[PDB]
Amino acid sequence: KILHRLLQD
Amino acid sequence: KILHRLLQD
Amino acid sequence: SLALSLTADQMVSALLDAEPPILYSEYDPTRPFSEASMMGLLTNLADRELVHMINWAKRVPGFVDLTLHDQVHLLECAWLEILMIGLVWRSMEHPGKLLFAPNLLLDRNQGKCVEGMVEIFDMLLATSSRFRMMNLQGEEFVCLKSIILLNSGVYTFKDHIHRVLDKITDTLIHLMAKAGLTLQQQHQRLAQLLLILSHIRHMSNKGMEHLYSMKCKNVVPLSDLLLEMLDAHR
Amino acid sequence: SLALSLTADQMVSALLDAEPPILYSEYDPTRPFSEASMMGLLTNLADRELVHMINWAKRVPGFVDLTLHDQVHLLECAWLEILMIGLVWRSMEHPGKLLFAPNLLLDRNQGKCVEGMVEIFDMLLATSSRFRMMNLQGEEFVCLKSIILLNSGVYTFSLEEKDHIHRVLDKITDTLIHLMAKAGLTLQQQHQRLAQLLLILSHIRHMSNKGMEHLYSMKCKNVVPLSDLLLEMLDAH
Ligand SMILES: Oc1ccc(C(c2cccc(O)c2)=C2[C@H]3CCC[C@@H]2CCC3)cc1
Ligand SMILES: Oc1ccc(C(c2cccc(O)c2)=C2[C@H]3CCC[C@@H]2CCC3)cc1
Repeated sequence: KILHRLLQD
Repeated sequence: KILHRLLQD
Repeated sequence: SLALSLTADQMVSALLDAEPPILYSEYDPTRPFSEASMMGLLTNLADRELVHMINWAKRVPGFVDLTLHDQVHLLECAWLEILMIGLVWRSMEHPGKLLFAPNLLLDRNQGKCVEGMVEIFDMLLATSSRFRMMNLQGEEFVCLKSIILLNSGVYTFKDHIHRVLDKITDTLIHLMAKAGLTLQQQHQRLAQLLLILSHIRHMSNKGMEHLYSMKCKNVVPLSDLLLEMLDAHR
Repeated sequence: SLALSLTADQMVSALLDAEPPILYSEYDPTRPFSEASMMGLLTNLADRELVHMINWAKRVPGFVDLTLHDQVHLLECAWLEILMIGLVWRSMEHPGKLLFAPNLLLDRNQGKCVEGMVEIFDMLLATSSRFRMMNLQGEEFVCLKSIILLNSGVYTFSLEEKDHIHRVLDKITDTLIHLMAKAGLTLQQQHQRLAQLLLILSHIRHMSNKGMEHLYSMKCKNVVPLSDLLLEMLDAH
């Protein structure tokens, strides 16, 4: 979940 | 096309 | 034209009188439904609705002034959107249900009989629930549908069409002013209504791919009219 | 929240300061054309833009309050819409051209490369021409883009979160009206332009769906490979 990572700075 | 015929009648 | 010379009250009456009738589906085959059974009833229904839509389009102020070619293009782009917002409107006082016809009320569970159809059902039910919480009035509905007709294909070509779109915008604001909504409440609701059109466009494209998939499978034979309206999106 | 406590002018400033930079591509004007290479460039560019978009969404008032799951869903649904309206905005002063990057201008003719892409180019060109005739302002642009982020996936949601999203959407609407009032537009002209702007969002949705199908086509095709992030955004649809 790359999107989930980047949203979590 | 059929669409023309229905648009003219 | 004659559309621009209309008062918003006269514009409403014109569209309200132009409304297509609510058609019935075939009383056979009756539930329960399969894939071939349900799509057979829907194809037959949608095909007969198309004939009434085309006549309804002629009654839409400003649509007559357009060339025949432009009339063809607009209907080709927006025909499924118009059917959908009609379906959603009919299904407003039937929560959790979709009223394709007075004798054809479908559940979410029934949408699973066709592969990939249940996802479109949810989007349709969500739009219906959205219309319900906003308490969408009939005068607002007939405005939205005509907007879809004139707007959905105006960028794939036209100063006249935009002038009519403005007139319908003026009409929508008039209706809200009658309801006692404040100026701030008028712009806000106008925005809310027109943003739903973005989701209706999304549903149509999702539905267009669905019908194209059904066409390829050769199983349930689309009408020659539907095939022409479908091929326009290729 | 902090979004509802913002004035219209402050709302603009927040969005205006949150604007992502205009990225460059690895384009080489010595290299002539192709269609594997063009898509390779566009994929590389879009993948880097996504990283900035994600961090841009964080700075959009209201988006912070939402659940991580809600944030993921909204971006998964609107990422191509946001890329397109950004592309269209960058191309306003370049008639017949789509400024993907300052060093990558492209043409409708060069859209013939890649099957089916030329149709999407025409729609993007038509949107840019529409923005140009309307004289779309930068303050109106950042409003529309933030509307897309919150609205595109709101109809696919125990949860009083959809109510908070509509509240912010109403605030952006108030902001748009506030701007038009500054420009000396009459009360009738404010309604019309507001409608005109939001109707364009319907076409941006249409282009996105068309573009989404195109990207899915090149995925199942053996070339060109998509980035690991783009494949996740694409599988979301
Ligand atoms: O009022 C109506 C009548 C019919 C539809 C049709 C439809 C449209 C054309 C052919 C067909 O078999 C079905 C569809 C709806 C919406 C998406 C496309 C299909 C399939 C699922 C339901 C939508 C609204
Ligand atoms: O700013 C940008 C950057 C890139 C795009 C991308 C794109 C998006 C992802 C991968 C890709 O190869 C292309 C596309 C545009 C618009 C339609 C989807 C595709 C293909 C044709 C041009 C859009 C806006």
